Amino acid sequence: SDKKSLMPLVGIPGEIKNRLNILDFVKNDKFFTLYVRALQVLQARDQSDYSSFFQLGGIHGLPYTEWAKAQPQLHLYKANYCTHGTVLFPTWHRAYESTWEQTLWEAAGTVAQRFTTSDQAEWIQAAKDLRQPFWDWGYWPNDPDFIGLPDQVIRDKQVEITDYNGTKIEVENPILHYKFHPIEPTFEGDFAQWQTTMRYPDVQKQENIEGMIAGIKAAAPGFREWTFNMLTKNYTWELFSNHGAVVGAHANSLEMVHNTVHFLIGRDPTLDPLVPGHMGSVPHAAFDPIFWMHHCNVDRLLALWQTMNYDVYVSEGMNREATMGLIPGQVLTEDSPLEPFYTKNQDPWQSDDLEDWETLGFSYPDFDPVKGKSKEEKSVYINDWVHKHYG
Amino acid sequence: LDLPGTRILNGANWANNSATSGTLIIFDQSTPGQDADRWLIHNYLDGYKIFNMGSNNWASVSRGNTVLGVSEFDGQTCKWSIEYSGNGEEFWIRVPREGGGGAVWTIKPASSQGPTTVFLDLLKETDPNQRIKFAV
Ligand SMILES: [Cu+2]
Ligand SMILES: [Cu+2]
Ligand SMILES: [Ho]
Ligand SMILES: [Ho]
Ligand SMILES: [Ho]
Repeated sequence: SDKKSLMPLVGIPGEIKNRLNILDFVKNDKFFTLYVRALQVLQARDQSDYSSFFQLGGIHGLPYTEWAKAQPQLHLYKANYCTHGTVLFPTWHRAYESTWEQTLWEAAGTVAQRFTTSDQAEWIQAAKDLRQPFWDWGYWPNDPDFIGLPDQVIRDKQVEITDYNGTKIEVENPILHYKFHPIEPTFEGDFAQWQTTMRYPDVQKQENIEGMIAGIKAAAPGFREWTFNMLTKNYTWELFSNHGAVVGAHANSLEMVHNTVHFLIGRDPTLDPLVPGHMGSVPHAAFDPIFWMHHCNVDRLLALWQTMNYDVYVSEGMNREATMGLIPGQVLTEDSPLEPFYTKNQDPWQSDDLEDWETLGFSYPDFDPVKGKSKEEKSVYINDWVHKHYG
Repeated sequence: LDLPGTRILNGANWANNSATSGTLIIFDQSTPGQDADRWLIHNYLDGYKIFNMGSNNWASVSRGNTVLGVSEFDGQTCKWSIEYSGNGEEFWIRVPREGGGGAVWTIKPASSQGPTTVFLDLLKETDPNQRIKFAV
């Protein structure tokens, strides 16, 4: 056998803490400063370092290299690690989101030790409570101008954070872009030519941010109704979990709604030919820092559906496309491996092990009022909440 | 809403199996009975298990270097290693052996003029008779 992975997925130790709504998160100066600082560290790391931003984003699609393996394969199937169009879409991405979260959290830990003000203890406590925030793309408070993302995520070239001696400073915004160093050699097309990640490109290959924002606001009432249908009309894992063997046939799935969200950021639908940026392209999406806010919400919506539909989990499905860790033609189940994620016991993670998200050290503020309550009570309450929040 | 399973192919030919110690897994282009060409491949311990939907037989390591369909599952002869060959979408189905090195599915006639069935020989990385494709 021998050791398999150099960076086990273990999640976050200590008390369970919430992943916050990005709108709330940015208002907390301690969480926001630590996130920006932690993100600076990750992004500045050598791109061959497996704990780097580049490598973490690298797992999802390109480059088609093994991640954090102590021993290479003899013949590597060069493909995405991510699983899409399969019963394992939700659970693989839960594991992926926690791999990121733990790496960010470890970085935030070292950062907090550098504060030298009289409130340093508060900075230290903040770092261990820190979790990855979510963009609730399905919420629309009947306000045409409402945007679910703050300027710190989508507009500001520089952001105000608190420096270690307690002083106010501006820094280049690590959330707005990732600057490659260098661009991945195996990127082709526009991606070979783009130095940073790019959102909502135009014909000239430049970012059209206001076009993107206009499109989000316009789509938002459509997304309320669609999210609600996705949460409340799916009763089985098959219809909920993935977009179908013909991509589109499961129109109401979590995956399909999630697909459209990628295109809101990554791809202007009016352009002809289409010109997607990183978020509009599966092999490149994970390099954009907003990928993690998007996926934090996909995991939240999963957590909400699971609560209403308790003990309705992964059902057997076919694997049609070979992915770096999955055999083409094999049957997929709750005991199928989720490469490249390993436990500290050097076993592969299974959907099995992460049905209970609290096992990875997080929850969502939605579940605060139902702590310690019965499955049935939790299901009722959350069903009322979903009707209030997305109805 | 039942699973289609997969075809196991070598070139244009596909793996078939019929009922009845152990029956031959025949690679050709004529399906003998309903779903005799369809296989359920599952994760099993550190490897895979390979079940024929038509015959209800498991593919197993058999007496004297052959691969046969048997009706009762045996963890010691029915667990397989499936490894990527290095080109296209072709893999090797391999006998599980500690620190690697096991024999692999090798599709060839018993003598001459057929029929073409599965044997277990040493891996030749350049041999076409050992390259497997799956299609759902
Ligand atoms: Cu993905
Ligand atoms: Cu995604
Ligand atoms: Ho606590
Ligand atoms: Ho499991
Ligand atoms: Ho299970």
